[PDB]
Amino acid sequence: ARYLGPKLKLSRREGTDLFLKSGVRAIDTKCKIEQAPGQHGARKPRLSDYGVQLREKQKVRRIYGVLERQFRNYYKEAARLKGNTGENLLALLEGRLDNVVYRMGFGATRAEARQLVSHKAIMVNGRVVNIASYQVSPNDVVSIREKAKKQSRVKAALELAEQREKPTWLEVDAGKMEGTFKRKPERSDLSADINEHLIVELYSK
Amino acid sequence: NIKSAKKRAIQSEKARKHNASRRSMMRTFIKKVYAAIEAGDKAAAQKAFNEMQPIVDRQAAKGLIHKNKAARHKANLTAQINKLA
Amino acid sequence: DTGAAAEPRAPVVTIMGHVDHGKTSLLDYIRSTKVASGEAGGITQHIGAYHVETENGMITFLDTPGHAAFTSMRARGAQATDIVVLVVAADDGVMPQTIEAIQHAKAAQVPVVVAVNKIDKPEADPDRVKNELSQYGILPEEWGGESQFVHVSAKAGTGIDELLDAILLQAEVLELKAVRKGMASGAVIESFLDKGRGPVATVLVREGTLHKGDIVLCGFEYGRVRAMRNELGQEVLEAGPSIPVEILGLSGVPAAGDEVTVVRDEKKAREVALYRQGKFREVKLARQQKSKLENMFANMTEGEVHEVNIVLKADVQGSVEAISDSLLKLSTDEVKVKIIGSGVGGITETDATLAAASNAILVGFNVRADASARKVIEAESLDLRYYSVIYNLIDEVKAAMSGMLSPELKQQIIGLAEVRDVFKSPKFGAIAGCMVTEGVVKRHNPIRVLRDNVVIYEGELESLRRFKDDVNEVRNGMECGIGVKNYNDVRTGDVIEVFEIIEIQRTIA
RNA sequence: AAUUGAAGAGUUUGAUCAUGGCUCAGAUUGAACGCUGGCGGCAGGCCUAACACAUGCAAGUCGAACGGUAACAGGAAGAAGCUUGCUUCUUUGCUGACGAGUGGCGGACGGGUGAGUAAUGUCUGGGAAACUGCCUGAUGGAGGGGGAUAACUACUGGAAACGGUAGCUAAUACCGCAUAACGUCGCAAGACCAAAGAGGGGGACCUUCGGGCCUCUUGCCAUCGGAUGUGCCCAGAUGGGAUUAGCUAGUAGGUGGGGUAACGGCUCACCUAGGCGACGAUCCCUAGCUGGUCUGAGAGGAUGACCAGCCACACUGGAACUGAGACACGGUCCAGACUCCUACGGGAGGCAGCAGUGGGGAAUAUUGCACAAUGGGCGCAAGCCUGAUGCAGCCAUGCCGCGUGUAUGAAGAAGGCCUUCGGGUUGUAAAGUACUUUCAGCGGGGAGGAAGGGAGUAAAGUUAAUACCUUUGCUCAUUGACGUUACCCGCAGAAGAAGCACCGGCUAACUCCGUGCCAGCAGCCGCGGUAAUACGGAGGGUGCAAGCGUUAAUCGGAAUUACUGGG
Repeated sequence: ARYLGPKLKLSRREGTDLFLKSGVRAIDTKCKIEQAPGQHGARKPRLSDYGVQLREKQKVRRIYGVLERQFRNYYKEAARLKGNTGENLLALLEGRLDNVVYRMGFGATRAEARQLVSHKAIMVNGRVVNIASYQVSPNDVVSIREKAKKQSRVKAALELAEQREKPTWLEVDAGKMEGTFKRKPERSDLSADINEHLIVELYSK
Repeated sequence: NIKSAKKRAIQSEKARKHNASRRSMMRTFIKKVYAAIEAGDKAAAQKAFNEMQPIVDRQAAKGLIHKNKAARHKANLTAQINKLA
Repeated sequence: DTGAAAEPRAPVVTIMGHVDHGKTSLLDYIRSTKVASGEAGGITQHIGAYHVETENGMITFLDTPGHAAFTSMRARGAQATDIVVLVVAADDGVMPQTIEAIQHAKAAQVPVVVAVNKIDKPEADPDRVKNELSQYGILPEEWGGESQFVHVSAKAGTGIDELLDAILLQAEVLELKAVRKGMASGAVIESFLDKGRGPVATVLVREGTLHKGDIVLCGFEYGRVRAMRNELGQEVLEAGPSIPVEILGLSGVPAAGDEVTVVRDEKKAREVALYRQGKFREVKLARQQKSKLENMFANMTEGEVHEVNIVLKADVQGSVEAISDSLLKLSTDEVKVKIIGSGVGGITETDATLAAASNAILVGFNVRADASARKVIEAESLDLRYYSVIYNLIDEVKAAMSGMLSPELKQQIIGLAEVRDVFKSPKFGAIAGCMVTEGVVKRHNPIRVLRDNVVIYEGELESLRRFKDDVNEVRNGMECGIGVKNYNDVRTGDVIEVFEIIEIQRTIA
């Protein structure tokens, strides 16, 4: 499953941070940001049409934290759906439980959010769920559980939770450690960051 | 063979020898009916017909000679004798 | 002792010895079973273990021939057991074969008790045997450190009562404390193949209670035990700490003369077995490297090359490894004999296929052909032998090597002839008139045309003419003519030596 | 709510444009090999010799059809040694039963296999001259008698298997007679064909005091029906080959006899001389098929294990019996091949049932547990049987989930690697610090799969009978094979858990060292003859993950047999 390597090596290769650190430092300081991803890596910015397709695929997978077979499963699922396939792709990517935990700011990083879903702390509609790849649906209340709520793990997160993005495709509390998913994410929420019209093309190469 | 169906083995043989004896009497009588039909004595044909009718239905009720065969026999052997008579 | 509830085991006893010293007979007298040494080959050609019917106690017995091929087998029958007994004749003296069987007892460091085994015979002398073994470091009775001697009769067959008491007494004097309620372990006596029951092995268990459900690891062999089967009584579920029991249902044939140990789990004993297969691959790469660096060559150094190949399957796996060594022992350098593809058990399709591919004699010991071997044999009828005794096998491989051997050596004159008066002919160029001075001249034999110890010209006698006609043979004092194709080289007073060549057919020994 | 579906690249030349093959990126598999592998869920797992097989198990069941005591469990009587009232031991079917045996039904189902089989088969759509166990609705009978016989006894042959001689004895077994339309056959008159009892309990009459007899339940029989099941027939479709072009005597048709449950050359006798054939007969080679699966934008192609329907087969070859149903996978007979045992005279066997073994092959699994559940066989039920089925074991084979830590951390540590020796990189990675403990590891708790059935009660219905039994309620005992179940709670401590291919162009990702047209790489065009981005090694990099890669296999790309869609 999980990556288990130097986080910044992905960030230099992909060409911007994936938010795998706190944000106090290290988007400009510790990182060597886009300077060179490896030893000879200073000396090239040129790239092919397959490589720009693969790089955004890798960017999206390295954001959402999913492997090629699982990511292919989301692409196939987006394909059978009516409505836009790229939009339902990004909807399936955004629809993850560990991703909603990252949006609520309960985990500071996506990896800490996945740690928090793994460790049995999360409740959805009063069910507990250990599975990282659970999907959060319309009118799903979501919370960190009462028993051992708001430990030093969650508490450290909540400070940088106070003032980053905080958008409207979730309802956010973070006082009693909960949230409510009402509206879905929509196109204007997350487009242009990703070349999505390109990414949907690539599997027919 | 190996299992206890040595009982069913002796059961079919005894019933076979029983049925064969009645089938033998059934056929010897039906040929001695058809003898009279070949002979063309219409009274001795009808007398032999009057002999076979109880026996043919009696075997039909026992079932070994079988029902619709027995009825087709009484029909067929009628059709020659009631040309002769 | 794992269970710590140890109690004396009943004794495991081995016998070594040779050439009807009562040698089969003693065991049959002890079991009171009246086999009466009636089996093929005079005395046995393989190992066996028997747990025996006796009083006051119970005892197990192991037997193997000590003969020349069986050096590891007699070592493996020696090295496991609690007590060794060494049989010796009462007739006169101790054989050079017996002191070697003493050496297998001493090198394995087991205490030993002995018996004079034919004392009722009229020309027997037990004291002679006692004195002759008082010339050796065998621990002789009284004059030496006392391996006890017993005087009893097994060749004739008269008890033996005393010997049974002596064997029990040595086992009582020894400390035989053993776990009876814990875990099971032991060694494999002899292994063979059954064609309805699978690969099987007769395994003596040292440590008590081999159970019905146990997982076993013997060397590279693994499994859970399906059932256990014995000759004293057919159906065995939980075993003793001193008894041979047949095991059945295994991956391949487990090696004779080494250790079986019960184990925690089946999955782990796959992983060990696959490590041991890696070890057999280490022994494979060792045997692959060795042959090239021993003499440079892949096989034969010198140009006079001859070999014999054989394909061998013995029924018993301890036997196949021992007698194959004895068939590679007897070889000379000139004709080399080698095994290719040693088998265990019945001849099969692929075994016959190896000797079809590369020419070899296909032999099997008590082993015989099966249907899928027969299918190859009926197509190409290779040299197929299923056998009687190992001595005749060792003779017939030697006979095959002897037939293989290059045959001729002798070069001896038939005749000497003098040349005079050359003629010329379109048949052969020149025609040397000749007069045969000594011996006989025959139509086709090698010739040496020589003057004063040099060979002037060389050949095979081409044309023998007398007077005016070609003839089959000519004898000394007679005018002849001869000419050879591309001979134009006549000098008068040169001499032809015609010579006979005679085969000998060397025989390997 | 149900039409969002189709890509190209490399490579012939000095260079170009065409034609045109070859090759690759894709998806997929009952896979193998190679290297490496922590846990879990679900699915799947001999496609080779229709080659042969050790040992165990795979359907029997009713005493409520019947003689019976061979069981052995009680009871009683009696005979006896006493414990002196009870133990004991011979009788006894009295009684809960129940082997061998007799009779009935089940054994024709399920399960396994793909040899033969190119249509007689299969699939679809139609049909007429037919039968159809058990199981249900309807209308009526269920009268009266008789003879055997196995078992069992007494003899007797056998090594064993397996028997022989003579008597005795019952039945829902067997056989006569009576009785018989709405049935069969006939135009009708008429002729003729069935029976069996068993079980529970009870007032009355009475009994050779056994039960007669009543009443209830069930079985037996005939007939008209049901639904089911199967046989039969016809049309069309359903592999390949013209270097297979001629093929058919019961062949094709008629009549009559005979035959089947029934149509019928089904089979005879006799009569006539036709039939089939370019819309591919016949012959040969080759093959189980379909609903479907896989691929494909679609059209198409390949494929038919898994799953289900159907067909065919059961050591090789053939025939019939029994029975409703078989020309019978664990029935029978005979013939054949072959295998075994033996006292040698004479006898025995068919794992393509489940396990399991030899052999084969690259290669496909545990000689497990249980009738707890579902569905069956028999039975009235209990009950018994169930290798069907429910489960477990084994295998990274496939699919899918999850982990192998998280946050901070510059002095951007040493080392490694490169280095115009200025530095750069490996690399916030490590180290260090601050945290969390899923899943494992360990100790505790605990659904559902169990509804029923059994036993006891009550009502209601029934009956001459508060009986007695069933139905319908109630109540109490219970019923888990898997099972250390799923699932939940508590504890310690980052502890136990990452590898594999590839980096010249194709194709994402680069230098140095060694070797030196050698050794080797290669899927394709191609690299190497001392400065190799293509070999070997290292460093670096990229892809992918408990798998990774190679190989084999099929479709794709291939509008490269072109209907859609070519010259």
